[PDB]
Amino acid sequence: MILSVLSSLALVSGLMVVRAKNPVHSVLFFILVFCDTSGLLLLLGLDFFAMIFLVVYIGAIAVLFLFVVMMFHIPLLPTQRNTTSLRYTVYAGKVRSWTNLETLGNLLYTYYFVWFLVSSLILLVAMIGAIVLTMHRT
Amino acid sequence: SAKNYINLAQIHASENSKSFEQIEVERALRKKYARKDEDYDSMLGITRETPPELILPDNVLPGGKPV
Repeated sequence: MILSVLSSLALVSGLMVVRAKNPVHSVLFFILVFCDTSGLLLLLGLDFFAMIFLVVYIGAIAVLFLFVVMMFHIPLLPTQRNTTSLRYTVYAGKVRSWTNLETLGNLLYTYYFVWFLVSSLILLVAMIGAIVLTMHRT
Repeated sequence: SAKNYINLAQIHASENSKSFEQIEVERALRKKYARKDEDYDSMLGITRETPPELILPDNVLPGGKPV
């Protein structure tokens, strides 16, 4: 039941984002959408992404949007009588069990390392573009 | 007209008598400052003013346009 109420509140916040009356409240609900989304990811079992969503989305992107706004103004049926006791747990593999961070870093920088450098180039493009356009310096 | 051509002749006098070494500098400055760009100059924080050698005296203007 924790998933249902959280998803519903996220949906309501997302709906109110697009039909907001002023940009400030739009950004405020935009933050709550990511808060609920991070909570949902936390329920999913991915703690790392659930907190990157705070660090990036409502840590830097939301702050950026708020700064700009300030100025310039087949399913399985719910019957579960004989399924909560049919869980087979393979104990092998629980010993030396990695987290969501070690597993990701194992293959992000070593096997699929070209895409990582492509993302670096994307970041450099953003950094250069934000400067060429907006340097008045008068 | 008689009074105006008197001060008109001074620029021709100061132009026809220029030495070759002065002419090189004059042509380089004229080509360098042919066109301007407020965008890049403002971005760099600098303003490109016309050199004093490239300023005609106000008395030969169409009636006075110091700006």
